[PDB]
This record gives sequence, C-alpha cells and structure tokens, in this order.
Amino acid sequence: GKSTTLFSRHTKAIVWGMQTRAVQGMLDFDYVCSRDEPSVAAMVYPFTGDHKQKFYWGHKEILIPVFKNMADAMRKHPEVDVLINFASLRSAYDSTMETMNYAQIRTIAIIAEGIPEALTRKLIKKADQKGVTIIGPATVGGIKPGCFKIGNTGGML
Amino acid sequence: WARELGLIRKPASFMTSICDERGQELIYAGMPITEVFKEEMGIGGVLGLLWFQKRLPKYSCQFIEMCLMVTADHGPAVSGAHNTIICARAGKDLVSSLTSGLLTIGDRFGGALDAAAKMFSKAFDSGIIPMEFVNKMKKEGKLIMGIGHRVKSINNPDMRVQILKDYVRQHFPATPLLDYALEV
Amino acid sequence: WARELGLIRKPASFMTSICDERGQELIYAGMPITEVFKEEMGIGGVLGLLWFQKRLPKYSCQFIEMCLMVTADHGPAVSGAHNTIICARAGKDLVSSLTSGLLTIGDRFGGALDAAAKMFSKAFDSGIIPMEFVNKMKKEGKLIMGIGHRVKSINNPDMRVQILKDYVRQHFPATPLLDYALEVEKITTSKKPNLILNVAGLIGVAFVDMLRNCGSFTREEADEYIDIGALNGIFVLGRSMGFIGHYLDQKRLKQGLYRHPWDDISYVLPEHM
Amino acid sequence: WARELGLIRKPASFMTSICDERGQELIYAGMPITEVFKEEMGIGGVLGLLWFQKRLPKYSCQFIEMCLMVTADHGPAVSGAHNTIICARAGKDLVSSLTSGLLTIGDRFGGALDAAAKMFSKAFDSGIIPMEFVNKMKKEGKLIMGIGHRVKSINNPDMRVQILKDYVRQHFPATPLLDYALEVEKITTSKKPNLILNVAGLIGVAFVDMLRNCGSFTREEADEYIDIGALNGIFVLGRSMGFIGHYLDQKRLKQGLYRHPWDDISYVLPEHM
Amino acid sequence: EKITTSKKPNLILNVAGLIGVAFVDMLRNCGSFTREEADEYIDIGALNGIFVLGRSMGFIGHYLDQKRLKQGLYRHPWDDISYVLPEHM
Ligand SMILES: CC(=O)SCCNC(=O)CCNC(=O)[C@H](O)C(C)(C)COP(=O)(O)OP(=O)(O)OC[C@H]1O[C@@H](n2cnc3c(N)ncnc32)[C@H](O)[C@@H]1OP(=O)(O)O
Ligand SMILES: CC(=O)SCCNC(=O)CCNC(=O)[C@H](O)C(C)(C)COP(=O)(O)OP(=O)(O)OC[C@H]1O[C@@H](n2cnc3c(N)ncnc32)[C@H](O)[C@@H]1OP(=O)(O)O
Ligand SMILES: CC(=O)SCCNC(=O)CCNC(=O)[C@H](O)C(C)(C)COP(=O)(O)OP(=O)(O)OC[C@H]1O[C@@H](n2cnc3c(N)ncnc32)[C@H](O)[C@@H]1OP(=O)(O)O
Ligand SMILES: O=C([O-])CC(=O)C(=O)O
Ligand SMILES: O=C([O-])CC(=O)C(=O)O
Ligand SMILES: O=C([O-])CC(=O)C(=O)O
Repeated sequence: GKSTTLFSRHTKAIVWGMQTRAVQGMLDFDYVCSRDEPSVAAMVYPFTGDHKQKFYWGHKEILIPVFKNMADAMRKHPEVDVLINFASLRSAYDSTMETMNYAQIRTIAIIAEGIPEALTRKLIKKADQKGVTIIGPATVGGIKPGCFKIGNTGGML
Repeated sequence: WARELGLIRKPASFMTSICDERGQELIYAGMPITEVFKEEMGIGGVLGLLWFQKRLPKYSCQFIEMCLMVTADHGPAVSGAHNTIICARAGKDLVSSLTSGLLTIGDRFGGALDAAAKMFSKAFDSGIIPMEFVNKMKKEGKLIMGIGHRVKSINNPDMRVQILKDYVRQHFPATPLLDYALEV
Repeated sequence: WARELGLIRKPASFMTSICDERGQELIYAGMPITEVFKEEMGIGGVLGLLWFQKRLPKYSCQFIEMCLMVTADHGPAVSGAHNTIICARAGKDLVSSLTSGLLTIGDRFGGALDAAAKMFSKAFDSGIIPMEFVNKMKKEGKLIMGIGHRVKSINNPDMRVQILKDYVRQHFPATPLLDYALEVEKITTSKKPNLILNVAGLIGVAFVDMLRNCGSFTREEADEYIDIGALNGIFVLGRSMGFIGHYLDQKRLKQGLYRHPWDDISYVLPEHM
Repeated sequence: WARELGLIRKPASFMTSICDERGQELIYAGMPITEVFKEEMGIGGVLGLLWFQKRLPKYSCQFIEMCLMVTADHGPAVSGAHNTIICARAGKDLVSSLTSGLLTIGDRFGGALDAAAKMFSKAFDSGIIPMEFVNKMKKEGKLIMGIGHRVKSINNPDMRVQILKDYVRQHFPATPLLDYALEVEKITTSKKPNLILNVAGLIGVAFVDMLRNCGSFTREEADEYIDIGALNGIFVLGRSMGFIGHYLDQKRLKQGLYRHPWDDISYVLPEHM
Repeated sequence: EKITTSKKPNLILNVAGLIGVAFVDMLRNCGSFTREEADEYIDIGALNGIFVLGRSMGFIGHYLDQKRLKQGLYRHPWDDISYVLPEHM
C-alpha cells in the first residue's frame, strides 16, 4: 500500500553515489527550513571504502557516513525511508531492485536518463508489489518546502 | 575579516585530534600539559595520549616505556644501524642519518612486532588450538612470526623477553594472547 | 696480500651486475662509457643499460626519455611537490627536500603507472574481452586505473597522451596491450566523455608493450621487471626533475617558513582524556 | 562563490614559477608541453625549463644530458649505492631504497661537484693566477676540489672527463673557467701525475661556464643558481638512475637480508657505565 | 630574558631556549662530563637528536590519527598558489 504522505520534517534519505553538491544543497535547504536534523543520513558508493564525508550544517561542520555496501547503510540507519538514486542508466535498475529488498525504504527517486522501458516496467511492477512509491526516472526529483528536497530540485540556495 | 563576522564558509582541508597547539595552554588529546605533568605521566603516558587518545593506566604506560627501552638498540650489525653509520660517516646530518637508518624498518627488519601481533591475533580469534595453528602454518609454508632465535634456546633465554614477561605477569590483569603464544 | 696471492677463500656478501667501477674504464652493464657515447644513446639508453642490462633499440630509448619528460612535473599542488616546497621553505637541503617530496610517491600518488600497467597486463593475459574487463572491474567495486581525466575527454584530449600515443603508433612494432587499452577507453568513453586513457595508463601499457614487444626481453623478464617496480622507478626519476625544480624555485624566491593556517585544520580533539 | 565574485580577498601562501598544471595544456615555465616536444629539446631542455626557466641552446641541453649520463652510476661500493642496496635487500621499497641512497649525498659523497665549482669560481673571480691559487690552497691546508684522480693520470685519462671536455671545446662558445681549471691541472700534474681534473671538477667548471657563457643567464642569475645548489641537483638526478638500477638489480637477484659481520665491527664499548 | 622583557613583554625564554640552556647546564654541571665533552656533545647535535626524538612521538601520533580518520589524498587548492611563470621561455 502506497502511503498518501512521502516526505516530512523528520524524513531521512540515503543518497546512492558521489553527489556531494546535491547533498550539500539538500543540507542547505534543510537548514533554511529550520529542520532539526539533515535529511541525508548516509551515502552509498561501491567504489570506495566506508568513511565520513565532510558537509556543512549551516555554518557548523558535520560528517555524513559513506558506505561501500547498501546493506550496511540500511542496517546502521533504520530511520531512513527514502532512497535518492543517482546511479546511471546502467546501474539505476540494479540499485533500485536491491533497495526494494529493504522494507524500510518507502520512496525511491531515480534520476537517470535513458533507462530501457522494459527495466522501468519491471521496477514499476515490483514497486506496486512492495507498495513503494517511485518518483519516475528521468526526473530531477521533487520539493516539499519546509520538509524535504530531492536531489537538485529547486536549483541552488 | 569575513570569517570573524561569520559571512563566508570554507571547508577545512585537514582534521586532527591528538594535539591542540592553539589556546592558552598546550593540550595533549584533551589533557593539558600541566595536568599531564601533575598526573606524573611519563613517556608512556604522553605516548598513549598522542597515539590512542586514551588515559592509560600506570602499568600500561610503564609497559610501553619498557617496550621502548628494550627496542632502543641491538647493535650496529643490523640494516638500520648500518645505514645510519654509513650516512653519519659521510658527515651528512643527524636527521639525514636517522632517516637513512629508519627507512630500512620494514618487513624483513623491524616489522616482526606488527607481523607477530597480527599473526597471533588472527590465530586466537580463529579459535584454533595452538597445536592446530602450528600444524597449519607448517603445512601452508609461512614461518610463525615472533618464534625463533639463533643462539639463546633454553637455560639462557633472551633475558629481555624475561623482563617484559615477568612485568606482564606481575601487572597485566588478563593475558589470553600471551598464554596462547606461550603454548605455541 | 693474501687475497692477491689467493691463499684464503672469503665469499662475497654482495652481488652487483649493473655497473663496474673497477678497471681501466667505467662500464655500464658490460659496455664501456666511451662506447655508450659513440652509440649516441641518451638518457634512455643509459637507463636501459642500468635498469634492464639490455641494449634497447633507439626508439625504445627515445620513448623512455619521452616518458621521463611528460612525467617531469605536474604543478606544485600535488602531494610530492607540496612536501618538497614545504621542506625547501624550511631551508633544509636540496637532498632533504627532494627526499620529502619523493617519499609521498606511492599507491595514491604516483602509483597509477604501475597499478594501471599491472591491471591491464592481467586483463590481457586472462584473455577476457575489453567489455568483460570493464564489467569485471565494475562488479568488483574497482575503478579502471589509468582511465578518467579531470577536465580532458574525447574531442579534447590530453595533448601529452596524444604525443606519446602517436610516437608509439609510429615507432613501436607491435602494441597489443595498447590496442586492448584503447578498446577499453572506447568502451569507457561511451559511459561519460572524461573516461579517457590517462597519462599513467597510457605510459604503463606502452611500457609493457615496449618490454614484451622488443627483442631485448622475454616474457618472463618483462613480467618480472613490471612486478619489481620498473615503472615506479620511471615515475620517480621523472618527477624528481620537477621536485628539484620546485626546490630551486623556492630557494630563488626566498620564501620563508610555512605555517599552516589554523582555520583549515578543524581540531576534533576529545573532551578530556 | 565569494572568490569568483571578488567580494573577499585571501592572500596566497605559495608561489611557483616552474610549471602550470591548470588550464587546457601542461606548461613547463611558459612553454607548452606540445611546444616542448616540437623543437625536439630532450631531457636537457626540460631540465633547463624546470630549473632555470630558460630556453637553453641545443648544445647546453645536450651537455646537461651528458652530465646526467656520466654521473648515472659509479659502482656499488660508494656510500649511496651501498645504502640503496642495504635498503633493497631488506625488501622495503623502491622509493625507500632510493631515498636511503640519496640521503648520503652532499658533504663527502657527491658534494665535490658544487664544492669544486664554488672553489674554482671564487679563484677565477678573485683575479689570482692559477699558480697563486695553488699556492693559496696549499698554504691554508686545503686540497683543490675536483683535482686528483685514483689511478688513471696521464697517457690514460679518465675517458669520461675526455668526452665532456671534447664536447665543451667543440660546442661551447667560450669557457674561461675551464681554461683556468686546465691551467690549475697543468700546474698540479707537475707535482704528481694523478693530480688531474676529476669528473666532478670538470663538470662543475663546465657547468659554471655554460651558465655564465650562454646568453640565457646574467652573472647574478648564474651565481645565484650555483649558490643555491644547481650542481647538487645535477648530481642527485644523475645518480638516481644508478641507485634505481641498483635497487632493481638487488630485487632481480633476490638477495636476502644483509647483516654486517661481527668480525668487522670492532666494538670499543666502555668497561662499565 | 629580563632585559628582553624590559624591551618587549613577550620576549620570554622560549621552550627551545630554556631546554637548550638547561641541557647545557645538565651536561657541564654534572660529574659525568668534563667541559670539553659537553662542548663536543653540544657541537655534534645532541639537542637536535633530543628534538627529533621528542617530535617523533607527535609525528607518529599524527600518522595514526590520519589513518584512523581515513582521510583521503590531499591536493592543495589552486587559489592558495601564485603562478608567476614567465611569459614564454
Ligand atoms: C625483532 C626480533 O626479535 S627478530 C623476530 C623475527 N621473527 C621471526 O621469527 C621470523 C621467522 N623466524 C626466524 O626467522 C627466526 O628468527 C630464525 C632467524 C631463528 C630462524 O632462522 P633459521 O636459521 O632458519 O633457524 P633454524 O635454522 O633453527 O630453523 C630451522 C627450521 O626451523 C623452522 N623455523 C625457523 N623459524 C621459524 C618460525 N618463526 N616458525 C616456524 N618455524 C620456523 C624453519 O622452517 C626450518 O625448517 P627445517 O626444519 O626444514 O630446517
Ligand atoms: C598520471 C595520471 O593521469 S593520474 C592516473 C589516475 N588513474 C586512475 O586512478 C584511474 C581512476 N580514475 C579516477 O580516479 C578519476 O577518473 C580521476 C581522478 C583520474 C579523474 O579525476 P576526477 O575523479 O574527475 O577528480 P579530479 O581530479 O577531476 O578533481 C575534481 C575537481 O577538482 C579540481 N581540482 C583538481 N586539482 C585541484 C587543486 N589543486 N585545487 C583546486 N581544485 C582542483 C578539478 O578541476 C576537478 O574539477 P573538474 O572536474 O571541473 O576539472
Ligand atoms: C621551539 C620554539 O619554542 S619556537 C623557537 C623560535 N626561535 C626563537 O626563539 C628565535 C627568536 N624568536 C623569534 O624569532 C620570535 O620571538 C618568535 C618567532 C619565536 C615569536 O615571534 P612572533 O612572530 O610574535 O610569533 P608567531 O610568528 O607565532 O606569531 C604569529 C601570530 O599569529 C598566530 N599564529 C601563529 N601560527 C599560526 C597559524 N598557523 N595559523 C594562524 N595563526 C597563527 C599566533 O597566535 C601569533 O599571535 P599574534 O598575532 O598575537 O602575534
Ligand atoms: O634489531 C633488532 O631488534 C634485532 C633484530 O631485529 C634481529 O633479529 O636481527
Ligand atoms: O601524478 C600526477 O601526474 C599528478 C596528478 O595527476 C594530480 O594529482 O593532479
Ligand atoms: O665519480 C662519481 O660519479 C662519484 C663516485 O661515485 C665516487 O667516486 O665517490
């Protein structure tokens, strides 16, 4: 069952890939929205070891964990309910399918351009089965002013 | 001026957590230097503060000092001391000679400490009995790191292994890996 | 005098095969220095004699000189040049500054040469097609070393990958590993344009081709020379030129001691230990 | 953002003038890398651009290459090669072994280049005749650096001093300091034959002559480059080739860890302290 | 130090100068050394070795801290470097 609400002031998301500019814009949007916590809890990048990337919370310095594996990110952050998939057209399908195995993820945002229609169709079928709302691929994402921002939606600050 | 007014952001390119040079007092991983000397720390305590950021007990600091004492020198025949002497006889520098000597510290010379530690830690965590560990390392073909001397065999130990071992029995609370290594 | 008359037998503790100081003439790997200069080989020929004990062809020596040239320096912002400049501004020494700069030459900085060469050689020897190699690298969470550039891409090449590549095509007899790397580059540029063959990757694959394609070496010799770190020595020798240039520039500019700003450190010391 | 828009103003903590990594093309002190490869300058030209920021003539670059060639390696018995071999037989690293070998250079091993150059430059600038120079050196208990060889004296010259000297006569426009050093050599050989111009002294005087005889440099620039240790860099860069060759040779021969024998150490420790 | 603080208040005996003078005193005011032995040990660089050995602890601590923090490769920003390369050489 797809919920009628997707984003709130307590929504936590996991970003797939090195998109430090997008995540920094997300954090700036959260700060100017008077959010208690940043909307990005962790990043997933398979081509590097687990570490902490340095980001800005307003003027303060914070560290956001980066995990080589998605399973570690879902394990250590059970409060995350949104995935923002920055994988390319060759990796968006597999990343989304692997994320769908985790029941904590309720909304998946796919940014990639050029995903084959069959693969997106399969993703739609599995999302309908699992009750996961997918912000369809080839999108910038979405904005909920005061609550949450997806990727680079809304431009710069 | 802009930073003082809080007008701009610039991410810091570095990150340190061992020493705080700025401020009124020098700080070693949270402990001021005056508190360092009042607590009667030694080289071991300062080493623990700078390397582990921990307030080690007195016996731990004394054991670290003893380890530094026993590894101070082992003669000029080793590779590092040889290189240091070669660079010194060239009349180069203290720093350069020390550097040339220290650059030989690696797998074959000086790396037996870390290699033995990793070897015995892996063997202990694997849960295999010491006899099984010895048989496995015989069959696989790697020498057991930290085992084997040239001339001092029995009734005449290294005699600086004895000092550290006696200290560890006397002061260390629990020594499971030491007992495993002694069984090996 | 006993050694002169040979009444005693003492085995030698060392063994060298690159240079012979003793005798009426200085000898480089069995060839006199005067013969070295009459043959008109340059830095590349002496490098080949000292490192491989082989009489390399003229094009191989020129290619080695080219590789030393292109890796001479890449600005002061790299780790090694930064360390050399810091040591020079401390007024220490030429040798000490070069030393401090060269000590950063390792896996993350300067080791892309050997890593790329080893990876491409392993892929070529395994017999897998370049697409299979790309997929294998992708599924193992490993980036193809020697592939990808900062700003350069297709339709805007490196301008020093191009020169070395043109020399290799014009002069090298056969370059199978270079062709394999070019197919890999063609596959990776279809993903995003900036995924072109690096200077490190191109030099590594061309050096492997020069080792295992000229008549000087056998396959075992070339593999052993790659393993022991011949390309690491190539990069170190090339970048020492730029490091010494940095030291001389810092000395000429009379720069004072460097004292890193506090506002770029972000002390994260514990509350109380 | 504030720096691009020019609202703020932050002083730069570093200054460089040898290489420009940024941009669409690598630049070696004003000259693009492609242009560096167009006029066919080699190791000498790149070295001149990086160290002196000058477009040296072809003969100067070739002479620099020759100087690197003759100082490439001089056997394993020297202190630096010995240290490199010791660090290699410990199986440490290429960079570490080269580093340990290089760290011995500067005072008694490899320091004769700069010392001889400075001594002969001071003698020539002081205006004293070579005989007065020899008398002054003798009276103050100093040996002339770069004068005096081991075995090869006359009718059998160094055979690599000869190559460089012949090149200098053939291609250098004017070499007053070389003539002064040769007069000093003529005076010293009348004392005993082995008092000839060494490769260190010959290279030093010819390098000073190249610096202050080609149109690239003024007298002040040449003097400053000599003072800051250009010849030390020349020797170190040349000998790095031989040191890396020694490391590769030791790796190829698979020599084990070296420990100096006790019968050669002669412990003189005190009775009890 | 009294004279220099009379000149400017922050011209105090540094830790370097204090350690140097106290180490010279320890060398030449203890029964272990004669005056020439202390002079020779000062000349050959005993305090250089003292400083190097002391600061080695801090340098190894810095290395361990950087390894534990898993800091990535450093590249100095281009805005902090002044390129004064010649027009064309
Ligand atoms: C800093 C320090 O204190 S040094 C620390 C070095 N760490 C090590 O122990 C490395 C491995 N061991 C060694 O090399 C020992 O120090 C050495 C030098 C005594 C061994 O050198 P050797 O001359 O081979 O000793 P020895 O001749 O008695 O060894 C003979 C046999 O013992 C075995 N052996 C030697 N060392 C070890 C070891 N550490 N573990 C298991 N077996 C060993 C050898 O396999 C050899 O096999 P063999 O029975 O087929 O001949
Ligand atoms: C010898 C060689 O060519 S290095 C060989 C390396 N080979 C490999 O490891 C292959 C693996 N590939 C990779 O890791 C990557 O594809 C790379 C590193 C090769 C390509 O670089 P990227 O990952 O794009 O990062 P890059 O090095 O461009 O740096 C990021 C940005 O910082 C900028 N930057 C670089 N150096 C500096 C500096 N000193 N100061 C300020 N900014 C800088 C760059 O301009 C770049 O921005 P751009 O993309 O708009 O040009
Ligand atoms: C080992 C030691 O104890 S140091 C030994 C030094 N040797 C000597 O004593 C030789 C003679 N002494 C001197 O030359 C001088 O008295 C010195 C250099 C020791 C001190 O003089 P100063 O220039 O006043 O000290 P310093 O250079 O640290 O001053 C820089 C100022 O910026 C600050 N500062 C220092 N380093 C940094 C940095 N990396 N980032 C930001 N700010 C800094 C300091 O707080 C200091 O404060 P101020 O603005 O009130 O002066
Ligand atoms: O130097 C030491 O500590 C002793 C040593 O490694 C050896 O066994 O040769
Ligand atoms: O290693 C080099 O050639 C320098 C380099 O690519 C960089 O880090 O900018
Ligand atoms: O002649 C050289 O090149 C330097 C050298 O090795 C020596 O003789 O000590």
